[PDB]
Amino acid sequence: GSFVEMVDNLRGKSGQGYYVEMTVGSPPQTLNILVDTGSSNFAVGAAPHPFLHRYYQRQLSSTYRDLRKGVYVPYTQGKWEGELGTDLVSIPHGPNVTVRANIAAITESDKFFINGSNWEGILGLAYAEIARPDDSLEPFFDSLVKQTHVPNLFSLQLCGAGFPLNQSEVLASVGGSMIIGGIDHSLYTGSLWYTPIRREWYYEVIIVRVEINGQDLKMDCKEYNYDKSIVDSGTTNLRLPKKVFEAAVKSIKAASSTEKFPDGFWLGEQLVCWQAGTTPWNIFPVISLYLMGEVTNQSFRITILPQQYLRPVEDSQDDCYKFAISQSSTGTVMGAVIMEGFYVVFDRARKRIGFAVSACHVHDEFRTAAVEGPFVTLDMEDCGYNI
Ligand SMILES: CNc1nc(N2C[C@H]3C(=O)N(C)C(=N)N[C@@]3(c3ccc(C#N)s3)C2)nc(C)c1F
Repeated sequence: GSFVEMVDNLRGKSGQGYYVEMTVGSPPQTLNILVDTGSSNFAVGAAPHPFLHRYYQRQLSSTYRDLRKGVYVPYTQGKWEGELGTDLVSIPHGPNVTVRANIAAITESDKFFINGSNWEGILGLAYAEIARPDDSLEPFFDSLVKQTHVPNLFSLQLCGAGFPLNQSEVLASVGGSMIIGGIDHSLYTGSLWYTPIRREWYYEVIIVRVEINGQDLKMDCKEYNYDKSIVDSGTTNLRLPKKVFEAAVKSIKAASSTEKFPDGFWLGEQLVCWQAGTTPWNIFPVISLYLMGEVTNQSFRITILPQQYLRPVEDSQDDCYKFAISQSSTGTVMGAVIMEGFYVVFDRARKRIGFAVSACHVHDEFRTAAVEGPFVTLDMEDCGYNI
């Protein structure tokens, strides 16, 4: 329905992450926390770091409980290490509940904290299977549902501004909404379409067709989900498996061939700039991903514009962007590129993910993002990868 207390509770941007205010401990210690649907731990800075102006002080919380266990989390781009404990946690612009949750108190880290991101921890919203050290460490959302009457669902509206936000503007701007326990109808237009959650670890889905300006990429659909396809608010880009990225970039270059861009642009390294207001959106194609539907032999599609996959960056008065589609060796990742176009419903109770056109997506007067269906699609289970 309507969850006015939670609408507009996020801040941030796709390159640095979207975060929500949380409190930990007694008396409450306020921290800004990255919303990550690609991990399952609640972890906060708990020791001084050059990029943190605040951190969780366990000795100041009367409700802190030490679990006497360490946790080491190396990942591809960085790492964090900490000490496990539990404490009382609340979300000020959230459900009006306080829960006892696991917290990893980060004591050491490498390339985890981002200079100027304004966040001090991470809220992993995925399932216990991928929690560290193991699946016995109950994730935050599981605790919240177990201890309260909050429904087992959350929804995210990540709002890209469509232009660069400076240090002061990004602190003052609304970055979106995280609706805990419900769906807010003001955040989307048109209908919500649902895709099954294939398996409960990451938010895994199955892509059954890909089009660039309506032209079928025509790959075996297993390639689109090799080795998985996930929905991840903690990734900036739309990331595609190597072979799919090579085919997609060839098609996007062919569609936009009236302008030549350097190799560095297509590699997501180099910015491209145009005179203020003259970005040639129309030369870039729309991209459609068809997802397995809830009904047998039915699919639906989500369509994004270049206003989603060209990420605004500061250079001058030019309008500059980086290409936000990149290669992956770990499957498709529908990152903040995809998510900024849509309101996304993580319906854990019904094992499904819903998509609807976001009320805050960036577009122009000629094209809009879309969520449409149904389409007849056969042998969709064959699109999922095994082993
Ligand atoms: C691999 N298993 C685990 N992986 C992770 N992460 C993988 C990181 C990543 O690479 N992406 C993309 C992501 N979605 N989440 C992470 C972020 C770190 C900083 C971010 C920012 N800004 S996002 C955390 N955490 C735990 C606790 C695991 F167990």
